[PDB]
Amino acid sequence: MAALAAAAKKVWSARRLLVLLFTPLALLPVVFALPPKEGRCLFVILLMAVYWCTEALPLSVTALLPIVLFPFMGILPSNKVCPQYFLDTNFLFLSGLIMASAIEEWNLHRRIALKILMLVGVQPARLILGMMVTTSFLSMWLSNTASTAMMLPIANAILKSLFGDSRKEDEYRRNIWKGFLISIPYSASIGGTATLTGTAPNLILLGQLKSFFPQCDVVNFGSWFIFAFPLMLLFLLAGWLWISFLYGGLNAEDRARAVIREEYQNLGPIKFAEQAVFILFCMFAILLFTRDPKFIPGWASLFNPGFLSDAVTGVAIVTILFFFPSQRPSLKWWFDFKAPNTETEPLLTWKKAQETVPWNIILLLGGGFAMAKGCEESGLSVWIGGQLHPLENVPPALAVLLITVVIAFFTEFASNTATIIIFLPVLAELAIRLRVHPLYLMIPGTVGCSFAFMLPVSTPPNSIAFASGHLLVKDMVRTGLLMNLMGVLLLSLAMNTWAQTIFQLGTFPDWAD
Amino acid sequence: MAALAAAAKKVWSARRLLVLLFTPLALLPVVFALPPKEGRCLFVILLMAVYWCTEALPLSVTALLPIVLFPFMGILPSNKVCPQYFLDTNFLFLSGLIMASAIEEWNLHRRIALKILMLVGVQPARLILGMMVTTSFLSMWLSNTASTAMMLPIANAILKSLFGDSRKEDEYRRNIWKGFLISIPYSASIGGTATLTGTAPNLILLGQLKSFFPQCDVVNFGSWFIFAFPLMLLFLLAGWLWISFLYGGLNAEDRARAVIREEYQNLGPIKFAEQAVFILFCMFAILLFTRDPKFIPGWASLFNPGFLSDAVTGVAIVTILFFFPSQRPSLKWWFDFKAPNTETEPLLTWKKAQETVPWNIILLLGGGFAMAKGCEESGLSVWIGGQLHPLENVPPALAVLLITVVIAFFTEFASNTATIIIFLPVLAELAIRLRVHPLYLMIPGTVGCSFAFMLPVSTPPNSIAFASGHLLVKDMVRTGLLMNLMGVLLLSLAMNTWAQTIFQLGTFPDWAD
Ligand SMILES: CC(C)CCC[C@@H](C)[C@H]1CC[C@H]2[C@@H]3CC=C4C[C@@H](O)CC[C@]4(C)[C@H]3CC[C@]12C
Ligand SMILES: CC(C)CCC[C@@H](C)[C@H]1CC[C@H]2[C@@H]3CC=C4C[C@@H](O)CC[C@]4(C)[C@H]3CC[C@]12C
Ligand SMILES: CC(C)CCC[C@@H](C)[C@H]1CC[C@H]2[C@@H]3CC=C4C[C@@H](O)CC[C@]4(C)[C@H]3CC[C@]12C
Ligand SMILES: CC(C)CCC[C@@H](C)[C@H]1CC[C@H]2[C@@H]3CC=C4C[C@@H](O)CC[C@]4(C)[C@H]3CC[C@]12C
Ligand SMILES: CC(C)CCC[C@@H](C)[C@H]1CC[C@H]2[C@@H]3CC=C4C[C@@H](O)CC[C@]4(C)[C@H]3CC[C@]12C
Ligand SMILES: CC(C)CCC[C@@H](C)[C@H]1CC[C@H]2[C@@H]3CC=C4C[C@@H](O)CC[C@]4(C)[C@H]3CC[C@]12C
Ligand SMILES: CC(C)CCC[C@@H](C)[C@H]1CC[C@H]2[C@@H]3CC=C4C[C@@H](O)CC[C@]4(C)[C@H]3CC[C@]12C
Ligand SMILES: CC(C)CCC[C@@H](C)[C@H]1CC[C@H]2[C@@H]3CC=C4C[C@@H](O)CC[C@]4(C)[C@H]3CC[C@]12C
Ligand SMILES: COc1ncc(C)cc1CC[C@@](O)(CC(=O)O)C(=O)O
Ligand SMILES: COc1ncc(C)cc1CC[C@@](O)(CC(=O)O)C(=O)O
Ligand SMILES: CCCCCCCCCCCCCC
Ligand SMILES: CCCCCCCCCCCCCC
Ligand SMILES: CCCCCCCCCCCCCC
Ligand SMILES: CCCCCCCCCCCCCC
Ligand SMILES: CCCCCCCCCCCCCC
Ligand SMILES: CCCCCCCCCCCCCC
Ligand code: NA
Ligand code: NA
Ligand code: NA
Ligand code: NA
Repeated sequence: MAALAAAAKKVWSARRLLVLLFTPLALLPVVFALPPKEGRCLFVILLMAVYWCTEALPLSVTALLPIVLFPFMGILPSNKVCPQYFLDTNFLFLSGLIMASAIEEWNLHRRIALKILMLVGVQPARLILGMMVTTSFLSMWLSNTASTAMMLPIANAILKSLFGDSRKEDEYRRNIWKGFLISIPYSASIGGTATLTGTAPNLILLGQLKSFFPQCDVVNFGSWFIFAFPLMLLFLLAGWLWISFLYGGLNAEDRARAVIREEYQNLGPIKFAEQAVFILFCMFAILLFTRDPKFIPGWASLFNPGFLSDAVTGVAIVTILFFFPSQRPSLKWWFDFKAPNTETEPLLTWKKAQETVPWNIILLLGGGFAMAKGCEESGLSVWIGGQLHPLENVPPALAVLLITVVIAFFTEFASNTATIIIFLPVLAELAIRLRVHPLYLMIPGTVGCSFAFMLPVSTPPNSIAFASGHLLVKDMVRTGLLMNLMGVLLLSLAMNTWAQTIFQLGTFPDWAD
Repeated sequence: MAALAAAAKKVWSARRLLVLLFTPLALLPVVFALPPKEGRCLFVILLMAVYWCTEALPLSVTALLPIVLFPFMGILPSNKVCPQYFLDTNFLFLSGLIMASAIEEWNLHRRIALKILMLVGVQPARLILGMMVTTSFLSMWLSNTASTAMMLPIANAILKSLFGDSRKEDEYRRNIWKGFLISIPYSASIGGTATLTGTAPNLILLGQLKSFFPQCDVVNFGSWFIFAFPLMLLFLLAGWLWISFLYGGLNAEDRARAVIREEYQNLGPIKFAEQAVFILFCMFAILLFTRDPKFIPGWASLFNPGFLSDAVTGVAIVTILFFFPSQRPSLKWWFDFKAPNTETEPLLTWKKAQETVPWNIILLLGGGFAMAKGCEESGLSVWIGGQLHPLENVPPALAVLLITVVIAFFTEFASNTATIIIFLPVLAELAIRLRVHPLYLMIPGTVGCSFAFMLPVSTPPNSIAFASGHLLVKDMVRTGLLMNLMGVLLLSLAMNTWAQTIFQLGTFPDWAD
């Protein structure tokens, strides 16, 4: 009886090599079943999907697979596959990462977090709401992983201060702990969807759009923000109500206020570098939003059409971080010849940025873009559209609901970026077959692939929360059920009510025909 | 009298900000002097050159300037500038960097170095030759900086063992120390030119060729190796003779042998991971060399023409490093159910590669490629060719000699990569004006921009050597004079004797007309 368990453990130990060696053999019939070019492209895409989902290779390493496979299989030459890895969307990602690094270097995110935590309050519903609001707003510009990892110790300190009888009080304290520790990663995931740079799948959408529909240009930072921010707020409010009902029961207050205030003063007085970084961040956000919001003439209209983009603005703004002084300039230093002439330290050195930028995510986005280009060039998109014949009669709203449900449940087991990379071409082809706007299907998939709430493996913030030890898998699963359902319903509402006006989804575009 | 010195020191303290703020003002007349598009492109190129030479910004940050300037000035839209930063040449660079990281992680470079040091000998001429040979051969695949930083402590240990009377012996020991410490960075710089991935300027040449002459494809890993390896050997021999004459006088031996042998056994027994990395490196080099050597039909002829490249081969080979086990596989482990089921550690994790890959150099190469594309698209190349009217009567060999001398002396003050990036378009236009093969001028510039021997600021290996404290600036300068002259002469010999056969430089190519 134990022999089966021993064999299962032995197989599980070598699962990565086994998957890596047996996936090409399993996917080999795809090459023969389909026409040669389309079959080879589908083989490459399925191999990448399996490797991404099983972690047989590092995600960035798997993202490098098109570079080898497309030229070897004749799908796409190297001089075409390689430049796809640094499309301008990926520079927008890099600029967002650099500014997140600059914000985290000067500890500005913690200052903002503690200030918001003071203003929200200490009462348990109000404190849960403040935690969620802070994490969601910080996740617009920082990674969900970083936001969760920074907010969790503050929650631990506040909870220790609050609880520093018998069955009833023990149950109440356990539930409060679980609610606090589950509200942070959920809010981080929700807030990552509000901005294009908030999470990688949002930029996967833009990069794959540049290949499937090159003439589509209505999605940018401003339009995505005006679409997703109200949806993010509604989803955050629904999640807060659900968590408070589930866990929060919808001198301790003095101790919590004291500990929050003590940490905030342990930050120290506001520095010139912090103010400069904050002003640069405000300029970053404002210029990204006001470049071309699609319903106010932006400042991009003053330049050559079709030349400027979000990447140019982001790179230009983050370039200032590498030469702006971190100390207060003073003209008195020029006159005072007796002052020391030490060289000024910039706001961000390139060494710190390089050691803090996640180049693996950049390579993953590039692999997604190159895979989309290979799918478009090989004619595999046409084959997928032909194979989606039976689904052409589904109503567009029902189709949105079904694809959102499928993607939101698929992302519970795999990476959000990998999920959206795999699912986006199918969504585009289905939208083409349904005679509806491609964005009407592509945006819900991009938003719903971030609906990872059930398992620690779903998203890294869930893993960080689970590492605390106060959360069980069953608690996270039972919260994530309703979280996914509410997210899907709110996404359908958003796509059918105000995304239509923002992205002009009412009419089938000419470039989609 | 001291007021002038104080003012000079004050200006020097803020030199970076001063240069950054006053360079656009100084270069402003260029925009008005030239036609608008060409003038703006020249302004951008000159600004980047000044920023690179003065270190007003980090080199990678300066390399991001085209992203902002070309779309804002109408030279090139963002969707065209950005993909230039990940041309396939840059993937070949990345694969070379990953394999250098894998080699250094498993300490294989030190093992090879100590083995070569045993075989060469201990006598001072032989020991200098062994040091130079080891550093030059390791610099084909590792960075010159890494090769110098790894070889310098071994030289220090050997020299301490050797010298562990009065004026004569003290002078002899000082000269021997200086010769040893100056032979390492010179050999690293010389050996970096033998392979395309050995140094960044070699790949700058390929990337800028892809923009100036898209139909040129005769330069690759194999052809560059068969051209530069004999030239590297001749230059290394000349440098060894020169250093031995200048410094080397062209029980201590027992102590040096003992210390070398002791370090080699301190490496430990040969590991399975080291053998796997070495075999993968041999496959890397062989497959890069044999893909298309231009005088044997390579294995690329078995596939679709115009699809495979050096990048595909490099990425495919370095992908194996991320899943190949670092421990010995054994089928006995499958049968032995009582053995532990710990997960195997691959040869290289992505974390180690990411923290060891110099992404700044990747961004610098990309900035060079994008600047070349902007120069080609804006028509600035045609304007430069028109301005090179007076030099059309210079004999081609004399032109090669002059450009090599100019570049080899310019690189003594600035970065090699920046020097070649700035000088390559001028070389291409001059070759077009002289009715000679573009490579006949472009290759000597690429080789000579690595001829940085006079100053610690010239190349980072020189800085590492100067940090030892046994080398004076005058010694390095007086060695670098003759080093530069011999390098220029040998480069002219190579370009006029056997580069003609390798690259078919005898006839003016059709794609250059
Ligand atoms: C790798 C895992 C997770 C997914 C499953 C992969 C393998 C088993 C799947 C993927 C696509 C499949 C093929 C899809 C279509 C056909 C055509 C028809 O003749 C039926 C069998 C055949 C040939 C299938 C055989 C099994 C197949 C090759
Ligand atoms: C630079 C930011 C951070 C602070 C300064 C104020 C902001 C709001 C200013 C600075 C430049 C301004 C833009 C300048 C030019 C135009 C073009 C015009 O046809 C419509 C308004 C528009 C698009 C302006 C909108 C407001 C704007 C973006
Ligand atoms: C715009 C032109 C005309 C003038 C530019 C002046 C710049 C270069 C000057 C003005 C004020 C200066 C700063 C004043 C004080 C200090 C502190 C000291 O540790 C040196 C660096 C630092 C931080 C100086 C850096 C250079 C500085 C920013
Ligand atoms: C989250 C809560 C508040 C609401 C979620 C319910 C979703 C499924 C509801 C809310 C609004 C609804 C839409 C409102 C109006 C229309 C237009 C009609 O011609 C077709 C159905 C369609 C497109 C509805 C589809 C279903 C829909 C999106
Ligand atoms: C930045 C430093 C290191 C390099 C020198 C930059 C400035 C001073 C140089 C670069 C190119 C130069 C211009 C090149 C050509 C002309 C045309 C003619 O009317 C003579 C002056 C004028 C207009 C020059 C003025 C000075 C100039 C603008
Ligand atoms: C793989 C390497 C490291 C070790 C194995 C031996 C090497 C030398 C072998 C493996 C594959 C071989 C190539 C396979 C096919 C061809 C095409 C033929 O028209 C000319 C020879 C050529 C180009 C071979 C050259 C030698 C070669 C490169
Ligand atoms: C090719 C197919 C048929 C079989 C593949 C078998 C592979 C997955 C097996 C064969 C031998 C195995 C290795 C044997 C011994 C050890 C040591 C132990 O700490 C587990 C990992 C490790 C390093 C194993 C990893 C998995 C392994 C490499
Ligand atoms: C380094 C030492 C050994 C030699 C260096 C001297 C250089 C300058 C010499 C050596 C070989 C020479 C070349 C040999 C042959 C020719 C062909 C002739 O039609 C024009 C001159 C030309 C192209 C010579 C130019 C100068 C040259 C390159
Ligand atoms: C450890 O960090 C990551 N590792 C791998 C990947 C693919 C992505 C991340 C960052 C997480 C996320 O992208 C959200 C998500 O994709 O799940 C974010 O915005 O923080
Ligand atoms: C500290 O390392 C570097 N920093 C900056 C730059 C631009 C390049 C390097 C690497 C050095 C070199 O590229 C030789 C050279 O370009 O001088 C090599 O091959 O080691
Ligand atoms: C000509 C045959 C085409 C179908 C088989 C292709 C197999 C490619 C395997 C690539 C594996 C990459 C990860 C190890
Ligand atoms: C019909 C032309 C292409 C034939 C070969 C297709 C499969 C190539 C597989 C290469 C795998 C390389 C792994 C490193
Ligand atoms: C009283 C307000 C003091 C503000 C000090 C910090 C100012 C930072 C300015 C940064 C500007 C960046 C764009 C040029
Ligand atoms: C329309 C005017 C064109 C000429 C002037 C352009 C100035 C651009 C300055 C860019 C500076 C970038 C580094 C701070
Ligand atoms: C003729 C059309 C372009 C006019 C403006 C050219 C100069 C633009 C300079 C932008 C500098 C941005 C620095 C961040
Ligand atoms: C006696 C020789 C033992 C050799 C052990 C190491 C073998 C490494 C093989 C690596 C192969 C990589 C390509 C599949
Ligand atoms: Na985020
Ligand atoms: Na997920
Ligand atoms: Na090197
Ligand atoms: Na140099």
